[PDB]
Amino acid sequence: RSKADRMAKMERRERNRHAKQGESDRHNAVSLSKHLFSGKRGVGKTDFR
Amino acid sequence: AKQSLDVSSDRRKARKAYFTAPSSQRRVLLSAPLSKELRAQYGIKALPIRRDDEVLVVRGSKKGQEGKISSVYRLKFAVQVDKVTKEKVNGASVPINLHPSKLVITKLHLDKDRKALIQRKGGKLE
Amino acid sequence: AGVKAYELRTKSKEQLASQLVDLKKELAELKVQKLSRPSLPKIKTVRKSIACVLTVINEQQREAVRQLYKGKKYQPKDLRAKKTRALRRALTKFEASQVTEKQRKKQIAFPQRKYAIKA
Amino acid sequence: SEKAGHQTSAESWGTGRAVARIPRVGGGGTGRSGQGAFGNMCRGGRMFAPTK
Amino acid sequence: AMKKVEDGNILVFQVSMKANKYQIKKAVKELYEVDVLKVNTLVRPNGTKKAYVRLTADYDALDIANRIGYI
Amino acid sequence: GKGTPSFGKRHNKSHTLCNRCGRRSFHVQKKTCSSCGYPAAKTRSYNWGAKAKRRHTTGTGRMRYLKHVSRRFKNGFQTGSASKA
Amino acid sequence: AAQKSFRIKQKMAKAKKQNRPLPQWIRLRTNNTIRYNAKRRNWRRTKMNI
RNA sequence: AUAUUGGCGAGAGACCGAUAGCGAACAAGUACAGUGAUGGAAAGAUGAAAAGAACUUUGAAAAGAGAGUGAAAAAGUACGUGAAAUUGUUGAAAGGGAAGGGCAUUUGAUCAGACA
RNA sequence: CGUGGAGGUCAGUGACGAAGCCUAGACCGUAAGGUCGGGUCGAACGGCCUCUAGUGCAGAUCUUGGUGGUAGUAGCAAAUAUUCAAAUGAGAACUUUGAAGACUGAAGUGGGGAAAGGUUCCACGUCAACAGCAGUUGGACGUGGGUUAGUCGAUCCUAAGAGAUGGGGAAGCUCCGUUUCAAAGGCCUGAUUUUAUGCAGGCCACCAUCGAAAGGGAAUCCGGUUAAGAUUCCGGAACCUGG
RNA sequence: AAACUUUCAACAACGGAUCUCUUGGUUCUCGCAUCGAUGAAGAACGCAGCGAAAUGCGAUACGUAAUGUGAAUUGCAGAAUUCCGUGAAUCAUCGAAUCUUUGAACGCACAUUGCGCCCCUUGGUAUUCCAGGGGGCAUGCCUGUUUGAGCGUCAUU
Repeated sequence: RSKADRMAKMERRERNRHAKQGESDRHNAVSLSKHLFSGKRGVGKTDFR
Repeated sequence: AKQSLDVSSDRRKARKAYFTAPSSQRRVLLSAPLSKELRAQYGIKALPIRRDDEVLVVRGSKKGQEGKISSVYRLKFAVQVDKVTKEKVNGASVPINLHPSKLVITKLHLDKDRKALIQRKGGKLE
Repeated sequence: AGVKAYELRTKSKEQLASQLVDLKKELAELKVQKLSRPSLPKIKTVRKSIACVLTVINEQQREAVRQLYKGKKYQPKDLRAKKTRALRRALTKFEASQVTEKQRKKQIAFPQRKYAIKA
Repeated sequence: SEKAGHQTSAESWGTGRAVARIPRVGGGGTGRSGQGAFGNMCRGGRMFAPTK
Repeated sequence: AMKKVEDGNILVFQVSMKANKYQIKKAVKELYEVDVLKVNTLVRPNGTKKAYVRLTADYDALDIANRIGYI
Repeated sequence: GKGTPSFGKRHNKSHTLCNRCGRRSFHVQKKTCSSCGYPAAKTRSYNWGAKAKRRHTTGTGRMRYLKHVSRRFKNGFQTGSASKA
Repeated sequence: AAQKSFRIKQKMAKAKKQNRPLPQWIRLRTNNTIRYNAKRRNWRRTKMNI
């Protein structure tokens, strides 16, 4: 069991460095979001406040 | 060399056929040769290893030690000879896995089906 | 262990029925002991023994019906050959080998003669 | 392969101050979305002059 | 569940999904030779069916629990 | 008013579980399934969707029947049993 | 929604029984490449979409 | 006779060798996003064998320090080789509103060749 | 001159250390570059004569991955507010109990529900990660426990509307249409004594089905009880439909 | 003079390039013809002594019967006859069976685990009411049977 319980701690490390709050946090970061960078904003109605 | 069309000479085929072979085909691969005592006796070079045979290691650090097989561990392509172990630091004992091509059989454990196998491959047995 | 295949085939229909109910009384009891004990490996063997009885009882009832319809046309659909769909919907060996009466006079008259060119 | 590299549905975004002109993978949420494709320089893109 | 054996005179079983209140009432009356006053059933959240089986007043649930074994 | 305050109003499901493909693509008011074409007789597929086919062709499932046909052919669709030689 | 259909409920029961970590003894097998339950779900993080 | 980027069983390559090669060498059309049509990744390598570090001693513990297994822990489940950006410590050196470069020599440090 | 593979050749080098990497140590070539020593590491790699190409990068607002300066800085300031002892603990501005101080003030920071979420509900253990400070605590993590119905709902009916069949269009996937140019289908008693229902013979013309957990609608209330459940279990007392 | 800034080496970091690997891909050749109303392809839920997934399978549920080989399986347990043999195994082969709820989907119906009718049979003082068990009830078309329909029409009484 202590052989098996230490293998839970060995396999947990990679998710802790990425600050995953579980073994079930698989929220994926989009590399480049479309609304941030694709636009040209001139006189008129604009894309935000 | 190769003179047939069904046989393969490809490296990627031969490893994959080895690593995913089922247990009945692992039996023929885990075979051990007989000693020059028994080769003169029965008249047969090699046999598949069995659980209850007696054997002598001939290559490795454990050369010169002999003992009965405990169990043929086909899933690791290995054999665990009894009385050949490493004791751990805490007194516990761990068997050492051996490959049976480096073994030499000195005594055979004969069943009915092993006799007919010796008859099949040309043996004299008695 | 458990029950054997060939031993149950010699038994009768009344005994293969009473074999099975006594097995299911055991499998009821071993599911009770499964919660008290942590691990109970015996319950595998009594489970396959119930399946070995049901194969033999099904077989003796099916080989009865085959000899019931033996030598009589229109046996039921699960008892026929399974072969495949497109081969059951096809011409039989008699019907494809049928040939009209005009050809049959011709093949008698002029078969492919066997010859050779050497001399 | 004749279709290797073209199993993507990218489209270019336009001309901004802070981004290039390569067609990018549409949609969002996987991490492949927003990466370059269909170019010889892109990761996961086809090569130049596919050998026939 | 063992609280419900003593006070309410109620046995608790896990039952196959396809059964209804008529078939459970017939099966318990067959296996155990015990009359049933009323059966109440629920589906568990893990996907199996529970069944609260209240016996009659003539029959005691403590004595049947020794024969099957659980207590 | 069109951005984040109107996203609070989204709580009526358009689509539900389909009976055929299990896909959650069954439009309720249309009473049809957008992914697998149900209740029409044929499975919805198109040649413009190349990746649409590879998710649902044969081989991706269990193949309860087709995994035995190549074996039953190789023997030759035989009956009876083995003779215990 | 506490007035649920059975088909909705039966998919909750399957998601409930998959909500577990990996067993400890599978760490000990031969040629174990499997480390963590990489399909682990949570009600807070990801909605399971019916 | 002829057609075949599908199915099934075979044999081969002056092809690619983990950002390459199919999207997928691994629980891959998986995880994940969208109401939906559809979109759609990342992720191979301890060693011959786990022999995966008993015990001792500090600390609440994680861990450290010794011991110890092994040919090697400069292979310790962050595991073969571990480059550069970037950072730490020691040592040398310079520095009045940038630094670095070119030609020539001093100064300090440093270094092979060579007479028999 | 250099790199990846190919045919030759040196019976080329190699676990006594092959490639790779580091090296203000040495030499050669004007240069692309080549050779040697030292340190690291552990298993294959060169010279020459030719052959072949997915063959040389600093730039493309290049592509994927990685790391900095800025910087221990901007910031962590709406919703009036916290304080003292004790226990628990290696540890307390933040956890638990008691004593104080306040606030939401019945169109509430209260008591339940519909969509929606799916075990968050409760207990036992317990803190590497998350809770932008902290943590002994949690909607976290680990293991288990927990939803009981003749009367509450669904199920039944129809609304706006969806939609088969008879048919007619359409090359065709399928579109029209809902009582339409259709031969569209059931129920009652008998006369019963082979027992099954012949038949006495009538009446009816309405002609799928889906559509409301807020409309229409057969019938239940109090008191107890659990770590978590109730108009559902227990005790007591009533009503309804089919028989 | 330190500190600080910058350059360089040593050792240590951050990071995963290089070299060496390989159960995968790619391309060419060679042979072969075999899905389904006897219920397929797909889908949902279930099953292991200890499994979440892949893989396997269907209430006979990581399988059963048949055949071959002839002693394992393995992470722990367990069982010891199952070891000179009608016999181990996650073996191989495969000709006999099972095959939940679905799906062309087939009694009507579906956002309902909704609702009928028929036959045989068992239990409730039961041809009618309720329940349990087994087998049934789609449409288009063909050949044939059986009962019919129409001054469409022929003899006849």
